[PDB]
Amino acid sequence: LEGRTHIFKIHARSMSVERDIRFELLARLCPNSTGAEIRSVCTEAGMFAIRARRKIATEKDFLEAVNKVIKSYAKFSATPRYMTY
Amino acid sequence: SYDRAITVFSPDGHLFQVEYAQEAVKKGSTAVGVRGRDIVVLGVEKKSVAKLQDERTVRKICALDDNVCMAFAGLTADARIVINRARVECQSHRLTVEDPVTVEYITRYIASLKQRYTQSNGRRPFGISALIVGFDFDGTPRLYQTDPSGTYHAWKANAIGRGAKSVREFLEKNYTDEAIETDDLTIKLVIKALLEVVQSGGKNIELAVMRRDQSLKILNPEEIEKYVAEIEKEKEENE
Amino acid sequence: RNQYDNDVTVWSPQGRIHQIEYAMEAVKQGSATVGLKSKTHAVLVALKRAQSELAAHQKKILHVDNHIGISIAGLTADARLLCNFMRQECLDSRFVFDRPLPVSRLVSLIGSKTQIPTQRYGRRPYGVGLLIAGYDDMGPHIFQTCPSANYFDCRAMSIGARSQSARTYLERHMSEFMECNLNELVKHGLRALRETLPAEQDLTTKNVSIGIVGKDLEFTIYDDDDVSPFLEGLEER
Amino acid sequence: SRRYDSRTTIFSPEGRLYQVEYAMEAIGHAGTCLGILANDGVLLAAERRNIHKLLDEVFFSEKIYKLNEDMACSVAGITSDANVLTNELRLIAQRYLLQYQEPIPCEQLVTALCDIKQAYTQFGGKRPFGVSLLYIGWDKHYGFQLYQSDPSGNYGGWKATCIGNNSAAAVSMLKQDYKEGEMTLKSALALAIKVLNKTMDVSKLSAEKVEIATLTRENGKTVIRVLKQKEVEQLIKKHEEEEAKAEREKKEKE
Amino acid sequence: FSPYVFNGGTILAIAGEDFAIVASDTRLSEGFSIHTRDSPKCYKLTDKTVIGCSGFHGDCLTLTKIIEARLKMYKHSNNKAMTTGAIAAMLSTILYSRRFFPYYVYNIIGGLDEEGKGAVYSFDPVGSYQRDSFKAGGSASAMLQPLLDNQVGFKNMQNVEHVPLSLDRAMRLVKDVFISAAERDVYTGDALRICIVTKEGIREETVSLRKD
Amino acid sequence: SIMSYNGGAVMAMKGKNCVAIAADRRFGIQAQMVTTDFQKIFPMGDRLYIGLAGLATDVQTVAQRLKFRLNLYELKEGRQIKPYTLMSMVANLLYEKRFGPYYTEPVIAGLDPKTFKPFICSLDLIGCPMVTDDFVVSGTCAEQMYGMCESLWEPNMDPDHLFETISQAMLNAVDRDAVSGMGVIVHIIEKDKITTRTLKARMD
Amino acid sequence: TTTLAFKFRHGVIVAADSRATAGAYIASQTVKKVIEINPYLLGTMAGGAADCSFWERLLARQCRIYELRNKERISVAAASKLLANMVYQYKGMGLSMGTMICGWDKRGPGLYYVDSEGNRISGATFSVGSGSVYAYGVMDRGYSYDLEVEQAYDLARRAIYQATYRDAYSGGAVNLYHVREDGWIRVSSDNVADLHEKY
Amino acid sequence: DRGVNTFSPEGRLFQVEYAIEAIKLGSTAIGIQTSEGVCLAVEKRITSPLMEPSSIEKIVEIDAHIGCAMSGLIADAKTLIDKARVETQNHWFTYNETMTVESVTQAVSNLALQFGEAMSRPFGVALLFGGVDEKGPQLFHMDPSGTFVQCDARAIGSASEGAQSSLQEVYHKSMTLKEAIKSSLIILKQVMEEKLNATNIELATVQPGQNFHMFTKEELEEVIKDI
Amino acid sequence: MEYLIGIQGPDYVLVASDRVAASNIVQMKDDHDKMFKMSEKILLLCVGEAGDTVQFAEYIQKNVQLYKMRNGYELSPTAAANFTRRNLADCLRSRTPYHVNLLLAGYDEHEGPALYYMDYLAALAKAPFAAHGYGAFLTLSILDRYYTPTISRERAVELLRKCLEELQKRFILNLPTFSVRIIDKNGIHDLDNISFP
Repeated sequence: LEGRTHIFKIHARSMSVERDIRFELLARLCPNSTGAEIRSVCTEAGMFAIRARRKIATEKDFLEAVNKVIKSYAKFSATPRYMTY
Repeated sequence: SYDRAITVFSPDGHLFQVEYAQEAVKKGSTAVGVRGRDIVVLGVEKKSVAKLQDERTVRKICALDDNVCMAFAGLTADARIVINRARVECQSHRLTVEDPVTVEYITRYIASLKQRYTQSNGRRPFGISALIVGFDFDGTPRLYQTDPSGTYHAWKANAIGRGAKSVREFLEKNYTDEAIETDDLTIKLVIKALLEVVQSGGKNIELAVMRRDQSLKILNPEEIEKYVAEIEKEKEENE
Repeated sequence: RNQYDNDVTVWSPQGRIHQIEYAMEAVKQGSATVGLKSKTHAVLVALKRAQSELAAHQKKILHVDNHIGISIAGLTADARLLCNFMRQECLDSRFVFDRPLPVSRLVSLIGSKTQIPTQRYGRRPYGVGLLIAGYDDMGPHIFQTCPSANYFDCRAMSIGARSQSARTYLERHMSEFMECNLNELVKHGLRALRETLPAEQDLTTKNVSIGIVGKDLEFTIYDDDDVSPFLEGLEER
Repeated sequence: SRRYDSRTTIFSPEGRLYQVEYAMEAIGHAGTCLGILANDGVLLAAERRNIHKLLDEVFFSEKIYKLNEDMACSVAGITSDANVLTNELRLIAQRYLLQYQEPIPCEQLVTALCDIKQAYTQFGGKRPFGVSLLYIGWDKHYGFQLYQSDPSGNYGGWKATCIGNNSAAAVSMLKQDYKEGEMTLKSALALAIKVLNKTMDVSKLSAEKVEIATLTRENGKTVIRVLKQKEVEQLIKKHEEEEAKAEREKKEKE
Repeated sequence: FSPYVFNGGTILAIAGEDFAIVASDTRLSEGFSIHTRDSPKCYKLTDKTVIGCSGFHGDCLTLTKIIEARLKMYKHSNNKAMTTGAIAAMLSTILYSRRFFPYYVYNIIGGLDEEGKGAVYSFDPVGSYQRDSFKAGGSASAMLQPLLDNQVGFKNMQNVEHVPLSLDRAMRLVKDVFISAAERDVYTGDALRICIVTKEGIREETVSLRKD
Repeated sequence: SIMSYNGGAVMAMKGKNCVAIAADRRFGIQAQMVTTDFQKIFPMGDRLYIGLAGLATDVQTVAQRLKFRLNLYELKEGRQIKPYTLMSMVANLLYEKRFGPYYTEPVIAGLDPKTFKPFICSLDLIGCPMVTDDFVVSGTCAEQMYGMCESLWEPNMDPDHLFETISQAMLNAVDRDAVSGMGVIVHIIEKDKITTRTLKARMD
Repeated sequence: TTTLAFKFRHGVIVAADSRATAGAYIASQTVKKVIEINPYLLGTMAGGAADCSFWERLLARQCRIYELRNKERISVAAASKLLANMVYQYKGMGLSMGTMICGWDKRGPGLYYVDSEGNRISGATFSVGSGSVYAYGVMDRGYSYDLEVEQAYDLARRAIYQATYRDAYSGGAVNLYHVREDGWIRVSSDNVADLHEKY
Repeated sequence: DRGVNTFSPEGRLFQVEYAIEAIKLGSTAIGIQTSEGVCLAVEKRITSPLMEPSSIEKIVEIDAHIGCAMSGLIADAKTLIDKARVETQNHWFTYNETMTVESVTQAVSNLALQFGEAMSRPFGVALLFGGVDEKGPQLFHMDPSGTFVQCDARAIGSASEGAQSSLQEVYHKSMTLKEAIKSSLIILKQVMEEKLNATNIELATVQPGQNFHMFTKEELEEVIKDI
Repeated sequence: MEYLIGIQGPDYVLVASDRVAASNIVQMKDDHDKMFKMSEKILLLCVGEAGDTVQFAEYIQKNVQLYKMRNGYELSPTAAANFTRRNLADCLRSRTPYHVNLLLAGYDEHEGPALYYMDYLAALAKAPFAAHGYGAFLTLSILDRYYTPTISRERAVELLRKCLEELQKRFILNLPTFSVRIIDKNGIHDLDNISFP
């Protein structure tokens, strides 16, 4: 959890996120995830904001990004195999 | 005596095979279910019924008892198995206790069966989701949704199948006491929810309804067409 | 390695069963316990661990009968199943023959039982090691049972994580054993546990369990404040 | 944990049952069979893959079996699995008759066999029955009925349908030129003949390459009769005459 | 072949505010043969519970051993001793387990309840029980219980104080009733063993009795 | 007696290429009568009938079991059951549960489907298949039926004569049986006809 | 043994004697013939005391399991059907049960009679035991649906008093319980000698 | 690896631990034990407004003196709850007394590794049995491994780590049940994915006295107003 | 013991049964209902050994209802009667035989009314009129004397009545209340009980 929160912070350092971040909530919401998953979550939050034509990415955008990158793409994940490997 | 662990945890704590069962569900025709004041409506997408196919033998809506009905979404064979087992259990309940089953009771039984199959040896999960709509002896509409993993919840409006997400968001919006005051209005809501995903209405739609403790009644295609026509009238009036 | 370590029925090319080795590793990862015997007594001393500091330390000393107790290290559920087996066997022996079950035979029964799920496909070794401290007509007894189903009759022994330091201490002080009072025996066990402990930590009432059996003394488990008298006399490293 | 298991009854990354669908496509490779409903009776035609010259004719049928007094079925897929399934169908029908003292309804028998099919697709490690059935029957509830059941354990009631080789083309043709509240047995036989022609274009529908079975009602009894070579030849000749007439009309118009 | 033989034996239980008396005649007959004059029928189940078993001696022995095994099992499972009420319920279930081949044994559990006062439970061979103030089982039940009703229960007496029975008075009554039982009944004699359960512990006293 | 519980009387005989099977019609339990139209001659084919007699419950149970087995047989073998094969099947069915039997005594009467040769046989409750050329009787009043059949039947005889003989024999036998009768159903099986008749009887 | 029960528009009143007799000898005068299945159900004892107690205890267990499993109380008819099924399972093996199951449910006061041979039957005035006939007589001549609470108390008490007076195997106390919507309450347990003196 | 009963080279059943991974995916339940009783507050993850919140049953009544808060997979939870209820009722029937919380927890846990090739996989549910017995209020935590331990305050679920850190920061042995509920709701609100609205949480209490009681909407609203 | 009677007509299958349940020398129920509604147009009257009647009747009832729910059909009277006979015959020579005597009345759209008799030994008998019990001995004589196939509804009701007064006059058991029903095209209709206070 701490590592995922730190990775979220690292990847959202330079973003245009809004006031309240709750990256700890994001980290607990996306467990057993990789830094690649986390960077994709941050990127998808940014793209949701861009698609909405906003200049600020919000917690709702980040939750949508988590739903897209962690849940919807859960079937393409490599961790379930490469953790055994 | 196969005795093989079919469903097991993945390294990240997921039951991938019940997840695959849920995918089998999501690739099934949409089934919408709503409950109103004194009526529970249950529509389903006919999903390309051929001119040569007897529509009686396609039964995505089945009555488990006089006060409980079940809309299906998934693999039809598992549909039949679960429906038959639920009917047997409902008759057994009528035996043991001299009361008709409760929708909650039957939903709990279906969920228990699904869990047994998800963690029994040599048995793959029931790749189906079910919408149990009915009335209890006290005369209260009830709607439950059961997933392949044995999780069952009580809802005000579901849509399970291909257009599950879109229909669920549509129902989340424009679903209110004013919209469910009357039986006709509830049927309108269900038909609009179905139309939101089924490209052509009327043909690709099958409605069943249950009034308060009277019976299950399947709306005929002419009635469905009439409802769709007046829905179109209301839409064009708005626009 | 990878193809010879999935089943207990697969022999490695080196004549080894990696699943048995892995169960033994589970026992090693289990917490530390030291059993040790004297002329007329047998003492198990277990260093309980707290999963969370709000959580009570997991108990490790279990009754098996009026003359037998076990200190468990490894999978707690398997430990409990073996404990049930020993309890049932002791009750059966006391039912058929109005006598306590000899420990030398109880351990043999455990060995046979734990070996049975080691030849068969799809079954696993009991991931738990036991220090069985008992007393019978032939004096006290300390036994060490392991998931391989091989059991040793030990003058003194230590199992669990960092148990090798306790093993060294017991090797040093076997001579002192067998000729010391019960208090000195318990002190030796506590010293072995302290040796296993890291230099930062030390024994305390919340941390230590002490099972004691011997002549004219049914197996008694001391934990919490009941352990304080044995720690009072204990000195500092 | 077996290395040889092959995991027959598992799901796939997508909820798609590989063994069941491999059985489906085995059905597709198998010989063609089709059935047509009609107000006066039901019929069932079937291509024959036993057209070898040294092959004797000892039974009354090879693709078509009788389940009880007023019900027959036709099998596509694997012959041995089909034989066991037909034996089980007969057992189910006769058990229902012993229990209720009346013939088993067609939908009930189809549901029972499909329950067995689903049991094989969900339980155990045994491969599914790579057999698709076309049932034609009569009962006092809905009269003449036609059902089609697949290896997955799914059955549907049809007015006209086809399984096996080129079944998609056959069903498309039937959809194009099948009339719902019409088409008595005469026109149903003609339609089956033309469908079999355009489904087995490779061969010009020799009377020995197909088998037709007709179920009808007479004086309260149900009669299931396999059309003789004479009648099949008459039907083929009539279709050839009609096709030649249609071609002549089209050419004359052009 | 009859699987039951009535070995004789009289047991008695007297409850109290702080004590429970369980007496039994050491005699153990075989119809007309005395066999052992020792081997009483009182068994010390726990520090606060004694059980008297009369009737067929093989069933008595097996049932007592089953009780002890179940008590040890409960102690191991629940890390706690077994109360008198729990023992009574468990033994009722045990007796009813063999409903269709009953333990031909009358049981009387005398002990201390969780509150610390006397408690007596009387069983039948099939497993029907009820808490009682006193009860006699075995061959001389009819010859003992009415006198307990007269004295301990203060029944059929008018203008009589209902003073609670003391330990000494109860022991005197048990001894007197058992002298009378040995005097009249033939299955009672040899000696009398009395187990007194009290907060301090359990005391055993043996008293001589008619040998014939 | 177990057979006397419900009575019953069924027999059969043969002539020129034609057989007859006759049975009583009554279901009464003990003395009391219940119905006078109880069926106990079941058709196991086009020209093959079985006349189970005895306890009514066993009569219907054996008829239904036999029809189940015979339908399985005829569907698995595109063919009509031969009378001898039916006799073997019924013997196997009865003997399959010696230790607790069906308390019925079948009598099979039919014509060979190919050569149309008359056939008659009877089995006991245990499955003793006896095939004769003159008679078969079963149920109560087997003794009166034997007497009448022996003292009234002429060999090598024609359909009408056979119907008259079997009718007279059954009528007199049931009339002297009492515990059976109250209507006699007679089936005459020929090469090309089945003639069923419901002759008179003392309804008492 | 004598016990009775009846519904009287305010609840189900159930009364019973207290005497377990072993042949011509009475084991105790203080038997609890009306055993409390749970706060909403009273089961009466007649015939085999051990069978009644054990099986109605098992029914109490099953009813508590049912109440936990479904967040709802078990109907009196449901409990009676459960008991009937359990006893009928061991039909003809020796059980000598006789029971009235009384309670309150959504269908008003509920009273059912069951026994070893699955005689699950509803009713309004039932009596079981050796003195059942005398209890029937007195209770029938003194019973009405529109009966006051105290009148029903007196009726049950005196009917069982007459049952003890006539039947020899049906003496002891007059244990009386009232089953109302709130549950049940033991109204009184007075001896028979004092009742005789009162009368 | 292949098989449900294979040990890892480090000493690891692979299936108990994949079950632990599954637990880390569930809602956050927090149980506290105090001298005045045991509190159980569990997040109730409502995914849509159309889901009847009252139908999410994560706090259940094992008996009148024991409740259970489940996290992980609710259907496996339900199976274990049914087993626990049956065991408690069996113990009452046999002994005419109440299961101790320790006894019922161990009876349930002895069913946790009974799988092989019966159950085919471990139960992916973590349970908090909060009850009151002879020795006062006791809270026991059980995990798919079958190892049960009684904790002064435990937090299972997705937010287990942060919830238990906060439980350390706040909890003290000499606290009242009211303040235990207060702190549990504060922690649950802090780790909540959405706003705490009194319809998306279940709260229950077992006291040395009144039976296991599930707080109604009114009491939940009062406490939530207080926070 | 108890009594059942059934009179079939051209289009109705009227039935009646006693309303007395007794143990020993005393009757403890005066309104006992011995009618089991198998379906909308099938009624079952069960008598015999205590408990066995209820168990078997309820099992048959729920199996018939399960058939209805599974198929959408409704078992015909003949099919239901044959199912009941098969079940009773299978249970006959088993460890748990049902000692139940049955009257399965019913109405079929095609076949019409149907009355069946069957004793504890599974033996069907389709009859125009039937009766079970020691009172059957007295009542069947009147039924056979006064019954005609073309008997009307009112005439059949009156025949059943006078039959019940004869049962009161002769039969010793106290049978004052009889429950009466008719299964016809419009389902099952409950008539006023034929009481003799």
